[PDB]
Amino acid sequence: KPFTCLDGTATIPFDQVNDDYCDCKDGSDEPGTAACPNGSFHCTNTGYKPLYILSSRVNDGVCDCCDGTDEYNSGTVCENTCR
Amino acid sequence: VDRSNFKTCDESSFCKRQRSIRPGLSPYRALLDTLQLGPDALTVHLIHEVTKVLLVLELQGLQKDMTRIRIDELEPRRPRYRVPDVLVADPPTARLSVSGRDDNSVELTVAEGPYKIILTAQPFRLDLLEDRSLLLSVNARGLMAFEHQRAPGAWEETFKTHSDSKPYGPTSVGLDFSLPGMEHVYGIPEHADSLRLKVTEGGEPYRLYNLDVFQYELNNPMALYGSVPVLLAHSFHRDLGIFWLNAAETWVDISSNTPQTDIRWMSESGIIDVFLMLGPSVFDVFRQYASLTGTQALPPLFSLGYHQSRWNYRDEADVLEVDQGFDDHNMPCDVIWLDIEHADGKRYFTWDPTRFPQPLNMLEHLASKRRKLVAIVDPHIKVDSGYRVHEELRNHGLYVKTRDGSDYEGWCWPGSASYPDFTNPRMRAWWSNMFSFDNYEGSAPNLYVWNDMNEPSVFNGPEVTMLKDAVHYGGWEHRDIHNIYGLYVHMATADGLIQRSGGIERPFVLSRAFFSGSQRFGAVWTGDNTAEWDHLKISIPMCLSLALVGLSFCGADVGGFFKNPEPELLVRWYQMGAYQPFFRAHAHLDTGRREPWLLASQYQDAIRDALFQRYSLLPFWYTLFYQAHKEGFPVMRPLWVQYPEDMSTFSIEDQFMLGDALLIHPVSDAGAHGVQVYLPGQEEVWYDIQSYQKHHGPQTLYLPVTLSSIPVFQRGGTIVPRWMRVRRSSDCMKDDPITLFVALSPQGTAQGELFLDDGHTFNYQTRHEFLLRRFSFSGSTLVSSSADPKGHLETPIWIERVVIMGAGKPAAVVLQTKGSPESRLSFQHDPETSVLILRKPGVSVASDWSIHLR
Ligand SMILES: O=[N+]([O-])c1cc(-n2cnnn2)ccc1NCCCCCCN[C@H]1C[C@](O)(CO)[C@@H](O)[C@H](O)[C@H]1O
Ligand SMILES: [Ca+2]
Ligand SMILES: [Ca+2]
Repeated sequence: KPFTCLDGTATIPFDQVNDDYCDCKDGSDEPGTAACPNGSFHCTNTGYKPLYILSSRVNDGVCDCCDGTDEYNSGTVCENTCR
Repeated sequence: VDRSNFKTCDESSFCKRQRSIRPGLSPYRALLDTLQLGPDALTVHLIHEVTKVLLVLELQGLQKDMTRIRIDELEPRRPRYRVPDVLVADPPTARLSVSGRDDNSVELTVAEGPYKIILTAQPFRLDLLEDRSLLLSVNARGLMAFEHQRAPGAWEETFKTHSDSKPYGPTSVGLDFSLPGMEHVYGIPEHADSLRLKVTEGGEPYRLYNLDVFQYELNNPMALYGSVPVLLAHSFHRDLGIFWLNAAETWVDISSNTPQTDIRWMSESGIIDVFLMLGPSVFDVFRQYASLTGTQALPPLFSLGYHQSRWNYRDEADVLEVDQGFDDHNMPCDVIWLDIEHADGKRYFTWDPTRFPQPLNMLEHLASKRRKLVAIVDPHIKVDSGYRVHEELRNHGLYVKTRDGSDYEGWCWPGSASYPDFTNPRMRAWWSNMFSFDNYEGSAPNLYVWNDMNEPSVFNGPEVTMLKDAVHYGGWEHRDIHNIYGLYVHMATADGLIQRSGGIERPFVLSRAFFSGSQRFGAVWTGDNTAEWDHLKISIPMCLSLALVGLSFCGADVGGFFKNPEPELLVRWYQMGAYQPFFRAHAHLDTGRREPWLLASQYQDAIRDALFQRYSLLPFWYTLFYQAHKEGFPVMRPLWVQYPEDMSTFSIEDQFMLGDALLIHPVSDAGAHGVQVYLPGQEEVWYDIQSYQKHHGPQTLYLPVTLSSIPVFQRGGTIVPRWMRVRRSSDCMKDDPITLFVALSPQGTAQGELFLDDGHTFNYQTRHEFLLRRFSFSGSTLVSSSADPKGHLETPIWIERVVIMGAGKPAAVVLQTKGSPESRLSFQHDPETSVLILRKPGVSVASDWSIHLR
């Protein structure tokens, strides 16, 4: 089954989901990367409130989520500070 | 501005003496019996027919089609000043040969031609030719004037309440130059005046004397903060440049005349030392001047981002609130600036113990946001026995002195203050060592420096600067060295930021005063401008005049330093500044806060849009500055530099180009509904980068604009690299993938370059750790190859997208790169705009690759 953009703009194979290139006008195909300019990254942030952050802040080297999940491939190692 | 504080030429005794000599029969003649022709120099005595004073002319042909003229006294009572530390090396010479001689003339050939020099004996005259074309004349109007040193307003001289003891009396030197065929001359910053220099016949000469001019006004020849004695002449047929290497107060007269321009230099002391740079193209002149005074220092990438400044941010919490404001309002910013109130009572290298008690922690918080900080360090030192800097400089005799041997004391920001003698190499070594992390306590690698008031500004001094008869290293007077004092401050500071890191990190230093060679040490800006529309307009000709003389890292305070700009003016200034090299918002102490998120949502969005465009273009800016660093070519360019034969561009100053690729015409009028954009070039096409509409040159296009419009056009035949993933700072972006924008020429071709490195070190030169890629399109193929193979870099940067303007719809797109199987790329095509988007090439930027459109 292929993926459908949440705005219906296109349909792409699921290998183009989180493939680090923006294919959906709403950014819905890259919830885990910094590829889309209008996308969002969800911090699950167990132990605190879960917040959404801009996709431009995934792997920017800055710790945005208290659980540190937004920095997984940047060289910055982020500690859990949700307490 | 209060003009009575500053001398006109009439109130300057040497300018009045020199300028009272009008064109006529020169009393100087060359004694051809004394002529001696050497390899590196021809020497011949000159004599004043009346005074019988004997001078020595040292004429040198130089490699790269340059001639150097030096004239000094034959038997001086005391040595005259020869400007040091400006020339990056001793210029390689070319041999002169005698190719003709009569009773009154000697013809000289440079190497084996085609450049010749004719020395006329009486009256003394020099003519420069390529073959039989006369290029330039020296002393053709007989304005040469050399005041010899007599026995120690001609002598003791007073201005207002300041007395110049003038122990050496009149020592001024002057010389004129004739430029046949030239009607347009440019350069000699810094002046709040038009790009094309005006004739001075009916008014004041252009003044070159580093001065602090409070609330300076526009379109007048008053001397501002910096002085670069370089004039460029441009015509349809050739390009020329004059480099008057003198550090004293200098006036420049320009007169028009078959069309011909005459240039006259008048300096207070020093020898006559002038370089003639013969082109023939303006890029030949750039290289010629760069070989003498060096090239623009490669800025660390972050300093090309957005700088947020004001006088002043209150304390650490304010700085951190500003930092958070940018992130909370989705606006990028690399550097926040700390003006003079961050220090302890304007004692530099210190921190205010209440408002900045823990500077290291503040710098650590900014480093966690991957942002920098800039702290101001001025070259005036408070007279204060509790101030360690003042005690060390006083105890070591490193201060400028008066004639009685005491340390000079003037008035500035901290009250009474002394001035380190930056012409003393021991003083500069001391200064550089003070920037070590152990001496400058509270500093960290992400702290950088701003040198201000280094004219030097002296509040109680004549014309708000240092007395003429102050004494510097080696006994030289301040009048001898004035225009390089700021340069020495810039240099010692830039050296300090390099040495504190052990020689690894590239510096960033902003300087207000400057001279020839200041491009080697960082950035400059046009000082205290005003929040008015005309000051927005004049930022273009002022930074263009600096670009033409080597200073590419130029900018003006965004929004204006004085007064409060209306919201629309602030928006238009961010759009203007976003396309200028040094991009900093700055503001006076009594202005309202104007951080970009404090405006209404409509103005915030247009300012954010402008910031995104600047950050997206960082790879393009970085490459232009690498080209300036290696070749000496300016980043910001007048339209005539790219179109030397389109005489309708010779005076344009509401429009400019970045490299050869982008033509910029910012909106600079309140309530404007359109701009007149001149798109030059025969057989040339231009793409509106916002609508992708293609326009054929030459034409004047009326383009409607809104508040969010920045009229920008890409030239056909260029490839512009961008980072389309805008983050909060450039450090966050420097490993992100590149998007290539290909604007096809009418022949279906394009080309461009891309430079990459670590972004902040000298590893590119000491380890050759960099990439220089060439991108080229022709036929139906886009090819990436190495433009410099010695450069290798470990980088994850890849090509995520290619945008082709002016292309038809292909049947298939094929990518090949070594080490990989042939790949098929999907694509999108807009038939109305002829734009082709290639999806995810996915190839490393360090790899050779080629994309074919079948
Ligand atoms: O007549 N007066 O108003 C006047 C008289 C006296 N005198 C005292 N004793 N005698 N005279 C002293 C001052 C003034 N002017 C008041 C302020 C305007 C000067 C601005 C200088 N601008 C530079 C410095 C800085 O303002 C902060 O470092 C930077 O922000 C900026 O970027 C720099 O260019
Ligand atoms: Ca995708
Ligand atoms: Ca992050």
